[PDB]
Amino acid sequence: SLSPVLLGIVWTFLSCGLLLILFFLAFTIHCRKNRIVKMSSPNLNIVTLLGSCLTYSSAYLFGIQDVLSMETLIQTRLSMLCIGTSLVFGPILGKSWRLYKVFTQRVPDKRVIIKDLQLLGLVAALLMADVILLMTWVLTDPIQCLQILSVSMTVTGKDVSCTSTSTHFCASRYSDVWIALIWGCKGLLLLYGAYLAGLTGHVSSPPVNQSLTIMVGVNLLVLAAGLLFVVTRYLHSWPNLVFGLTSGGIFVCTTTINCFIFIPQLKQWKAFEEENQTIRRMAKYF
Amino acid sequence: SLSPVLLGIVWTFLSCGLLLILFFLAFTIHCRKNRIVKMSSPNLNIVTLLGSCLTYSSAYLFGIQDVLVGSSMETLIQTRLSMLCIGTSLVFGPILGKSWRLYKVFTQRIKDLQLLGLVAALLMADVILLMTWVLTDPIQCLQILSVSMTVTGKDVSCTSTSTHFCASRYSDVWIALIWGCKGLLLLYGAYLAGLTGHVSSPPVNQSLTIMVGVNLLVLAAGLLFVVTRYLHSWPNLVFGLTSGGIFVCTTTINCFIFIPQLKQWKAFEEENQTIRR
Amino acid sequence: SLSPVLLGIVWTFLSCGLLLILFFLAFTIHCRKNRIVKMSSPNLNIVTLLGSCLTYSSAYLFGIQDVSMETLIQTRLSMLCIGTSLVFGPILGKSWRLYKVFTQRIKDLQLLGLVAALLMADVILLMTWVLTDPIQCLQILSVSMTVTGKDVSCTSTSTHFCASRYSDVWIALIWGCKGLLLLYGAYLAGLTGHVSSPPVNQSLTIMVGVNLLVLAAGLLFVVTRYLHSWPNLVFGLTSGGIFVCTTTINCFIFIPQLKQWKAFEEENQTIRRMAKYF
Amino acid sequence: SLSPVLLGIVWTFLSCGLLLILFFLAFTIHCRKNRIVKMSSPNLNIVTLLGSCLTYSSAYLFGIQDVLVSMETLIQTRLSMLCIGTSLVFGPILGKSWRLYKVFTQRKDLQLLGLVAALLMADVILLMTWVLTDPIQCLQILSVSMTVTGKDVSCTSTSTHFCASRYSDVWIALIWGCKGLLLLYGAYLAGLTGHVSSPPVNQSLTIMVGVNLLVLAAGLLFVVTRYLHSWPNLVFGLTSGGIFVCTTTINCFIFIPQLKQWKAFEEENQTIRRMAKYF
Ligand SMILES: CCCCCC/C=C/CCCCCCCC(=O)OC[C@H](COP(=O)([O-])OCC[N+](C)(C)C)OC(=O)CCCCCCCCCCCCCCCCC
Ligand SMILES: CCCCCC/C=C/CCCCCCCC(=O)OC[C@H](COP(=O)([O-])OCC[N+](C)(C)C)OC(=O)CCCCCCCCCCCCCCCCC
Ligand SMILES: CCCCCC/C=C/CCCCCCCC(=O)OC[C@H](COP(=O)([O-])OCC[N+](C)(C)C)OC(=O)CCCCCCCCCCCCCCCCC
Ligand SMILES: CCCCCC/C=C/CCCCCCCC(=O)OC[C@H](COP(=O)([O-])OCC[N+](C)(C)C)OC(=O)CCCCCCCCCCCCCCCCC
Repeated sequence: SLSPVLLGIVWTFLSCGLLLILFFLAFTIHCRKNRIVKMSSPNLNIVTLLGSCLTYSSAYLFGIQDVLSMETLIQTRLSMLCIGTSLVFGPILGKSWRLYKVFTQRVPDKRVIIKDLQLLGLVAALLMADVILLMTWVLTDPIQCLQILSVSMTVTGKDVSCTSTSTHFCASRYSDVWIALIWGCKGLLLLYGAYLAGLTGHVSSPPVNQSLTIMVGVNLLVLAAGLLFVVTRYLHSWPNLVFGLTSGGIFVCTTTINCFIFIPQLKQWKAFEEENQTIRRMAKYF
Repeated sequence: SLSPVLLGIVWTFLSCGLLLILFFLAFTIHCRKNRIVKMSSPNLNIVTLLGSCLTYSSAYLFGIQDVLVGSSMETLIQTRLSMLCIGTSLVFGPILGKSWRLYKVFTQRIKDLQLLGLVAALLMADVILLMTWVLTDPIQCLQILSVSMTVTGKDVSCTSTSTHFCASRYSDVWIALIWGCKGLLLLYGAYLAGLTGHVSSPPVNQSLTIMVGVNLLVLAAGLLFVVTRYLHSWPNLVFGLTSGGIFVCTTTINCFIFIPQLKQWKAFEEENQTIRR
Repeated sequence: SLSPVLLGIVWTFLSCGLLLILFFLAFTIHCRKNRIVKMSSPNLNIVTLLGSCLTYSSAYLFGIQDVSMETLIQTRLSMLCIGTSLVFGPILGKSWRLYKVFTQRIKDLQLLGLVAALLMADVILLMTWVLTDPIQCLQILSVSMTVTGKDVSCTSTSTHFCASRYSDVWIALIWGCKGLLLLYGAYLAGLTGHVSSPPVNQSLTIMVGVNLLVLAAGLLFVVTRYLHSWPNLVFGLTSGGIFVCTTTINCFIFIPQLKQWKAFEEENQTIRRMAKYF
Repeated sequence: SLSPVLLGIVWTFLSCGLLLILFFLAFTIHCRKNRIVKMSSPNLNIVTLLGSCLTYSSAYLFGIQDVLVSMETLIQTRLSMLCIGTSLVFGPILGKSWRLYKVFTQRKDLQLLGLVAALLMADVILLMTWVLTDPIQCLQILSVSMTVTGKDVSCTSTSTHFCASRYSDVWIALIWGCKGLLLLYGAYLAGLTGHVSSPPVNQSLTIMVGVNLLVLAAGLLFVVTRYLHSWPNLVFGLTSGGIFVCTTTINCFIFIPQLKQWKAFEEENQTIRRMAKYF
């Protein structure tokens, strides 16, 4: 079905990205008490990294074809993408909202319980929205792999033509409804994320400020989703191209998001440790 | 197939919206030199007014069936969709330009010419996409009658459907292109609205207008995409929903732009009258 | 020459102020690790409370009259200068750190080093004041014949005062350096204006403190210079000005922390009550 | 009395500064409708320049000595001119900063003129109270003082003639105090508008430089006037130099960016005009 060379290349790239995510997770857990890591949100960074792992896993699953049960495979690979995107992007919006609310306090500080509940609601409520949409899609209009043989007798204003096509595709009866819903909810939450990124545009440094990561992420996500919807819909007779493009889009988006989140943490951690070592040796020498 | 009552109600609502648009245009052209109107960029508002009237015109065009005088339904669909696209571009360009100017003035301080040039570039992108859509494949209407046997691996069903629709061969690709470029524009507009957050008063600060407009645009566009895709056997429902969405979005955006200007103008003039006496 | 009643009232007020300062010190030492206290730089608040203690001690020292007197006056004036520098340094450091983290991002050691340089400026000025010319007390008796060009008047005055030969130069120096510091502090308070909550944003406290500081310094300079034949008035006004300024600044620093802490632990207690109920 | 060379040099420098103020006034009035000038506050800049003129005029008066043998009113008017000139220089800048802060924090020249009118009325009532209650008197006193320490005794013979007020330090502390409170609020305003716009519109740097230079100059000149009355040339030169430096620095910081951004605008206009002529 799919060429072994493309499968090997995609598997290698996905495994390398997964190893990078594991290294970031190890850095976050081990250096959790460090000032550079602590001034970030390591507990939210964990959720982002689990979402990244889910996205890479779904990218792996996209390569299985003509093996399985196929309806459940498509349903679970797509649900994994949706939940992974929610888990990747919710924490970043929560961090931006926290940074915005910290630096715009007033006399009516409200209550810390309400602030914590709103922070939890900018993540868990989004995840629950995706969960209920996926449950409604699965229970109401599940993906069905059906084969149609059909003869079509179309006619234009003056020309008559006849076609006879047989195809084997897996999709829902009302697939565009669920597409418009999930695309729509993600787009509204990402518009609010862009608003939050703008509101906190120059409020702190890239390790704490998350405006650039949000903007790059939303733009890349819109581009990748727009491309992949179209190529999956129309270039269904190009299995290698569709698989490679889907894996590449998922890989690029996840890797760019995580690199933008974590590379500055590593840079400032190295700088802080170098400063500490310099002062330690200067004190020891004297 | 369109009920006269729905047509009458929709026409009256769109006419009232157009009269509101013309009132705002007269207000912003007559009272150009006033401080309240002048500080809100009266020249850039003309483009928004023209885009709004173009969108209302497209909403009118959505309500006629068959042919005008022996004409082509293809041309009607193409022209109303392109009118809607150009109108939304012209509505949302000036607001983003005003927000960008406010941001740049706030941060290490832009004439109207540069903003109009950026809006013109946006319009050129939309025009290029519309032109390549029209030339690469038109929206030709086809009569599709066919018989298909469905084999799910457990049951066999035969159906005979005679369907007529006006669409492109690859219509989802053009949908993806137009929606995607508009969505990138809206993402940058939301970023700009956040950047100019609580930077001035609402007459000068066009930040709530952007956030209301982008959300209304996304919601209406998704709803109407789905409804047109699937509920094509409900011409009255499709027409009413499309006209209602266009009217609601355009009127909300224009009111959010112009009600602060009008009330601040009234307050300023009343204060001047009190001072003079 | 000072009434016992005024002495007792002033000492009771200063002792209550010291008790309040010690209560704030206990609160900020015990509740070091709390979020509300930790986000308000508990290490830089110790320096402010120490400076407040020095200022209250100098206010106490202002009330003893007879017994050398030069060492007493120099001691209390230098204590006041050191205490006010220690009070106002940490607030400026906190505002500077808030500005730096807000504007494209500072350890406590760097801020304490800046405060140490600020203190060293005052130490240098006080040392050169004490060594160049001390505050020796002289009994001056003289006969003066005034000729204004239209009338002739004669007066004989026997006056005693403790001052330096060039006292206004040292005044203008100390006042000038403190005023430059206060102007930069007001600039910092403006920069970090409506940037965070009161316990973190030390902006109203800076403005109130500098305004009260200028007012009290001007009033007490004039009163000491001219109303020297009113010992009770001078003592009461000096002690009251010191007490009012110090107490106002420290209350503005610490009362927001106390109420936010009370709200925080009230919320925690409600959470624990809900957990126990289920 | 005073050396002719120092008098000539000080008069030359003050005249050059006054001509610079006149040039700035001509530029402000002539190009009052220009966009760069209009987005500034030319009506308030006129008040600043008039205050600068008063401050430059008082420096000339500080050089008149041993001529009006009349000397009390000369000192009173030269000092009142300084106080009013400082008020008129610094009030408009604070008003511009406050207007900029209020425009960009929302939920007009007449109002700012009223505010600076109140600011000047404060100085007017202080100066009137000083003149009416405790005016300057030029008095000559001869006296002998028997200074005795704890163990040492000495006698001195002093005969001096100085023009000063009886409670001079009271009025000093008052005027210094009110000015210092206004300068503290001005520094607060400069902080509030720290990075709100460009230097032509933003006035934070000019405010901070002005308040620092003003405090430093006033502190120096108080001490040298008090303790170096036997150095007439030194005190005259230092007072004139401080006044000149403060006024010139403040006015340059206000107006040089306007000239820069006006010349750049005119150059752009000329370039586009030439391009239009080409096509
Ligand atoms: C941070 C990293 C994560 C981001 C990765 C972005 C990559 C997305 C690629 C997956 C999307 C293309 C696949 C479409 C569905 C498909 O395979 O067809 C089966 C079918 C549709 O098939 P079909 O319609 O494409 O082909 C049949 C054509 N026919 C003519 C018959 C209709 O899927 C569905 O029925 C819809 C299920 C929706 C579930 C959610 C999809 C996954 C969500 C992941 C993106 C969400 C986040 C981004 C949103 C956008 C930004 C606001
Ligand atoms: C501020 C006011 C502006 C907001 C108004 C929002 C209202 C939109 C309603 C019109 C859109 C639905 C109609 C879709 C096309 C149609 O009718 O079918 C003909 C066809 C599609 O037909 P079809 O697919 O819908 O039905 C046939 C089904 N079949 C199975 C055969 C495929 O149109 C096209 O081919 C695509 C043309 C693209 C041109 C652009 C459309 C106008 C753009 C206006 C919105 C852009 C701005 C907002 C975007 C959202 C934010 C990112
Ligand atoms: C936060 C709490 C701190 C604020 C408390 C404010 C209270 C200040 C009261 C003390 C100042 C008045 C006493 C003056 C000296 C005196 O007593 O006479 C002895 C003498 C002067 O005597 P005399 O000149 O006043 O009387 C003699 C008159 N005769 C005619 C002879 C000249 O002292 C000196 O010689 C100068 C000593 C300078 C040392 C520094 C003084 C203490 C500084 C404390 C304030 C600094 C911070 C604020 C600065 C202002 C804002 C920028
Ligand atoms: C922006 C441009 C303006 C800035 C120019 C700054 C320069 C100031 C120099 C003038 C001040 C020194 C002269 C003092 C008075 C004098 O000459 O002696 C006669 C006398 C004092 O004499 P004497 O005490 O110096 O000498 C006699 C000594 N004896 C022992 C006898 C007392 O003046 C007075 O009586 C007081 C009158 C007060 C009127 C106001 C003075 C002018 C105000 C100008 C500055 C205001 C703005 C800055 C304020 C500070 C910042 C917050």
